[PDB]
Amino acid sequence: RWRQTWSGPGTTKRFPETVLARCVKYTEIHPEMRHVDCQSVWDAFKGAFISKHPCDITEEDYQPLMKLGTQTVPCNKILLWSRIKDLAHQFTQVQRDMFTLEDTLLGYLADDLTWCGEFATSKINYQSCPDWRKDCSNNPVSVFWKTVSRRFAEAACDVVHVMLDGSRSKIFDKDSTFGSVQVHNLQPEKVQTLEAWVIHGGREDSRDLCQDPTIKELESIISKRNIQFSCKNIYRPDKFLQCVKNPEDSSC
Ligand SMILES: NC(=O)c1ccc[n+]([C@@H]2O[C@H](COP(=O)(O)O)[C@@H](O)[C@H]2O)c1
Repeated sequence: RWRQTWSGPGTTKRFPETVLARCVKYTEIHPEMRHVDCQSVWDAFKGAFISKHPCDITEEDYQPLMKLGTQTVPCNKILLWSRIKDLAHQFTQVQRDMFTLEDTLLGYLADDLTWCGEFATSKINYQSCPDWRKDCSNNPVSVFWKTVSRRFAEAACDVVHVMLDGSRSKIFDKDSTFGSVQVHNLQPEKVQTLEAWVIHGGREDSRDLCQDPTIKELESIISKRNIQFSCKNIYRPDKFLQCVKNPEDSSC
């Protein structure tokens, strides 16, 4: 082929082995996930998209995997993020206290991977997978992240933090998974405050990005859900991580 069926890159090479290895490694490191049989996890993950039309995936398809990956996360220590993933992960690697979705078994298994199957066969499609925009939104990858990002937001309580990319354009994007899914699934009964950390890109002396229109929009949406909103600039993310690693002393 010089064309391919779909517009998205195909399944990550060695997907089955990669996911199984990830599950082993995670369940070795994290003692609460020792009950988990990694073969059963693979089977459930496979069951969600194998032999299914990769534009006809449902949240229901992933329910066997979700059940097997059931995991308690400290509800008051949740860090969400939008667009910008690397700082969030670097932060939680020191601040081994806050947790992102990719710090959970399910997020860890799928992070940075792509997968899809075929309606007519049980073959994994290593050649192309649906693009969310060009092909269909009900594809195996997009559905998985929608389902898991939802459930992770529903687990949160107290003060929930979100890192946003202040170099973007839409610092808060209503169309992102954070904006379209997570914001609307925080539980107002349990969540007291959403606090945004607006992460600056380059910049000499920079603007208070907590005044950005899309930030005000986020404030409005959140406040109308009866959840308080707070915002902080992180003007130099590199000084920020240095202070997380070595608090006190220095220009912290
Ligand atoms: N690790 C991922 O690839 C991934 C994908 C989609 C959503 N999510 C969750 O949603 C948020 C990020 O999605 P957006 O960048 O679309 O806002 C984060 O809270 C993240 O945990 C993660």
